[PDB]
Amino acid sequence: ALSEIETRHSEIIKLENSIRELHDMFMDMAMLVESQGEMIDRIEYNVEHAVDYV
Amino acid sequence: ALSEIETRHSEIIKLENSIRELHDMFMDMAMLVESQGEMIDRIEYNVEHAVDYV
Amino acid sequence: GKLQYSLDYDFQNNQLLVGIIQAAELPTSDPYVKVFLLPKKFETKVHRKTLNPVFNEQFTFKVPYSELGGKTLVMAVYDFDIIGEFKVPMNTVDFGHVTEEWRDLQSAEKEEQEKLGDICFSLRYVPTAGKLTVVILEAKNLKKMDVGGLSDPYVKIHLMQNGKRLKKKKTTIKKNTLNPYYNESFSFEVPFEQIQKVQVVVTVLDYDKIGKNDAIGKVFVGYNSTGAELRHWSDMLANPRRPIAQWHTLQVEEEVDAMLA
Amino acid sequence: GKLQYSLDYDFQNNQLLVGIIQAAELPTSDPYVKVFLLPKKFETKVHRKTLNPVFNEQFTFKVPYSELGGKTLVMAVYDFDIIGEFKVPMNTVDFGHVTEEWRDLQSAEKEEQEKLGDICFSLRYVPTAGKLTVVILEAKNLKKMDVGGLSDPYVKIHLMQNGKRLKKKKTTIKKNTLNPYYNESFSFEVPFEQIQKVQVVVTVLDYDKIGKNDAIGKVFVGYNSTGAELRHWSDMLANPRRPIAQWHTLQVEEEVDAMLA
Amino acid sequence: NRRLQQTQAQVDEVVDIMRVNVDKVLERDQKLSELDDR
Amino acid sequence: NRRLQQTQAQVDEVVDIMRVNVDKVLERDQKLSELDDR
Amino acid sequence: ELEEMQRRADQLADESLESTRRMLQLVEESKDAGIRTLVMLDEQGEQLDRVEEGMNHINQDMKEA
Amino acid sequence: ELEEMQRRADQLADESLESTRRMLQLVEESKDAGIRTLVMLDEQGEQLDRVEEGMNHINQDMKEA
Amino acid sequence: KYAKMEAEREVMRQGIRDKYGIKKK
Amino acid sequence: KYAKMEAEREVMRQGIRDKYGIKKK
Amino acid sequence: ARENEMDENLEQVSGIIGNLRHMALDMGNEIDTQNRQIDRIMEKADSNKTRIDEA
Amino acid sequence: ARENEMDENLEQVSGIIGNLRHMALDMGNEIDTQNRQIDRIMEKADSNKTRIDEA
Ligand SMILES: [Mg+2]
Ligand SMILES: [Mg+2]
Repeated sequence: ALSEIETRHSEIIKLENSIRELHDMFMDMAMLVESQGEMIDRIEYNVEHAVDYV
Repeated sequence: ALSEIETRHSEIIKLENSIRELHDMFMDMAMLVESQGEMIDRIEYNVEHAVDYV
Repeated sequence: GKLQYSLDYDFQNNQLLVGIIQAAELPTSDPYVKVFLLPKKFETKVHRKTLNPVFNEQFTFKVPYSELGGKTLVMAVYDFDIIGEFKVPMNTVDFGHVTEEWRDLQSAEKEEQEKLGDICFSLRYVPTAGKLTVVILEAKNLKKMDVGGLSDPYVKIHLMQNGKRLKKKKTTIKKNTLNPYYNESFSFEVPFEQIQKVQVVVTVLDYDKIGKNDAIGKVFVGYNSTGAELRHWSDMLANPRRPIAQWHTLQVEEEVDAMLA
Repeated sequence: GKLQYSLDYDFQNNQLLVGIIQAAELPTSDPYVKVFLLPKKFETKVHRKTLNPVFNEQFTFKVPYSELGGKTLVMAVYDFDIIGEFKVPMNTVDFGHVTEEWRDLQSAEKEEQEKLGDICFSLRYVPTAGKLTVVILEAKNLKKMDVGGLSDPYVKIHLMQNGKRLKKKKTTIKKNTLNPYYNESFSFEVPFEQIQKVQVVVTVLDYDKIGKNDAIGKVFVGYNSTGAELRHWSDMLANPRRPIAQWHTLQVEEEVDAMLA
Repeated sequence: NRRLQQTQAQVDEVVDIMRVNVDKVLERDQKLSELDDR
Repeated sequence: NRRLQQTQAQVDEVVDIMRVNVDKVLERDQKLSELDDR
Repeated sequence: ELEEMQRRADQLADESLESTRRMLQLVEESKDAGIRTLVMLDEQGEQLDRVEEGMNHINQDMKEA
Repeated sequence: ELEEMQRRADQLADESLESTRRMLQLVEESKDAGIRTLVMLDEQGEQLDRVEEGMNHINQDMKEA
Repeated sequence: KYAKMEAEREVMRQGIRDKYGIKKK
Repeated sequence: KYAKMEAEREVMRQGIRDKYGIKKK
Repeated sequence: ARENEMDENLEQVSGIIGNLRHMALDMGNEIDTQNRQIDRIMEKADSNKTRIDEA
Repeated sequence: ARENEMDENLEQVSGIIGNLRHMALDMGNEIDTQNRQIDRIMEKADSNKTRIDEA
């Protein structure tokens, strides 16, 4: 029955690794969206000055 | 007049789908009746041996 | 309701005998009895507008004693056109003497739900844009997976063509209900050349069973659909630009999957 | 393929004009053209099932003459759903008179390889013995470092824990190939208490570049791995004593190193 | 156009008949399965 | 044991959704980078 | 872009013709299944006649003994 | 030497508990990043509304001149 | 056994009825 | 310049896709 | 022509549906008759198990 | 106990994953809507450079 608690342990660890991958997806999503928001800051500026520039 | 040939096309396709449903009814009928004929094969056997068993 | 009965096993002959003499304390009703030959059945004396019948009929059943309390008697008397209900395990009974007693259970056991539930959704198809929109509106009377659990339903929508799953959508979860309301909209890019080859598969699942057998039931509309399903698909195509809503009875997952293969 | 075009610079206004009138000697194809505004783009007349289209469209581009042949025109006409390809350097052209000519290049330039290649290896983990075995099996479609060199690939395997390189292994060299076969086995003593904290990093290098930028690409499996990499690691742990083989796409060395830091 | 509407109406009639037939043959299946598994 | 299998199945579902999301936001990144560097 | 409207009418038309070819195939397979079914019902009906006669004989022997 | 089997089961068990503590930390940081992301998408969406209105005005001025 | 295939079969039967929209009596 | 950071950025993007096993359309 | 084959196909389908109509009606009549017969057979088999159950 | 805290931790993780599931679905819907909007903005900006390029 030590095999059983070994296999259970490797399922727990598979679950932790799967969660760490999910966590990295959430962190990467947040980083990307933040960078894109600096993009949109710029774009909105440019469009304010190209709409007042007509 | 492209609307007209679009609607005609969807009537043709409704007709094909209705036919496919009819075709499936005929196939299912045939499958059922065949299975039941194996049932009747058995039943007729049993009744031959229960009538000679008296 | 109330009911006098007798129970006897004849060891010399190897046979069990139950007497169904009299019944009392009924709710009038025109009754008749039926014997439960645990895994035959007997048609007892059928009274007429009698709130307390009598039968004095005996019922013999030739089971070996090696069955040894494995089977179990059940009697469900019906008001003829199941008001009376009582059962006795074959291993609770001492046949040192024949037994006669009054049992009084006037409540039957509620039958397991056979229908899986129903789902209401709308279909809209815009040929020019090639845009198909499914709105999952509500489901009702969902069959419980296990007793004593709580059901957390959600819906998957799969767009299929040629037996290939193209696109896959899912609703939010509605916790602890058999009658979820969603009103959640899902769109699919389907060109009008392809609209006639596709199926839309709608599955209702229990989130609390995710990772094991979790499907409550499903239906599909479109190519090779039948019944009320084809009727909804044809209504959609008949009514371009317009959403059409319809109820559907959920079908057994393995049956529909065989149809989709 | 064959193609008549015109080229004009208006000195009074400071602007370059190219005419894309007719194309000939095509392979039928439903075509359309696009202008290469050397380091904008123009959507030309799109024919349909025409093995010889005509456009007579002019294309204006307001570049100063101080650009002086630095830019360079390119046109790649596509069979709409790049069959035609020709380019002209802006400094080969005398604008003493407008130019019109037939160019006939029917071969485009093959795009630089973006994927780095793939590596197949097996993983085996024996908990009781605490023994991890990596077999480098084969690599394929390795990206060439420089054109005109010859590639001599080999593989490094690093066992890492806590960002520390613990143990380091390397294969033999396979000279002059982008599709090396190895079947070379490497073993690591990793106790089962530690097996879950380690990474196995797999790098493919070119021996002919040793001592300068020599990494073709890499992957790692184990702690903090993702994607198909985690999937291979989890399969290994799921299948003790058994070797599991899997393909992996090589990733950019600087990207993975940032992940490993 | 008339041909399409006529043919659809014909198909609808036979589907209605076969639906009744399929019901009847499922009854048949029930009774025969009963007689058989003995 | 059921808890572990259920929780792994939940995580797998969200990973599948976020993988789709990460794809979509990389498209978003491409389009916005285009609109911006002007 | 109404440029490809004639082409689009032509592709829909072709889809319709192709549809009617598939209809012919479906109804010919339907007819074959229906004929097979009537032939089975004929065979099985004679078997059921034999079964009813069998039953009537089994209760013929009993009601005498 | 099955002498330390109970001890070994105990060290693996402790590793499992510790694993679930790390899981809680990962999913709480995930949730914080997801909430921040939804708040940014809300801010950026209003900015994109302003950008589309800007574009529609730039081509409003042109199509008149 | 006869009960497993007979319950399976009754599932096949309800399948057909559901598929075509057949109501029982 | 815009080309160096935009090509660098597209390398960051393919990085993410590779890391999670994302296929392009 | 283009609409020529389509319409001939439809006329042919239409004739075959008329034949499926009469096959379907026959099948229904025969299943009806046989269902009553299976009922008689079942009644007589349960009467058999009655007369043997009592003997 | 020993397996007590572990299982409570797992039940807690499980509830939080349900919340991450619905956050992920929302994020996907909003990125979808915004991607169509960025497409409209891009189409209108290229139309702008068209109308100014011709003028
Ligand atoms: Mg007959
Ligand atoms: Mg918005």
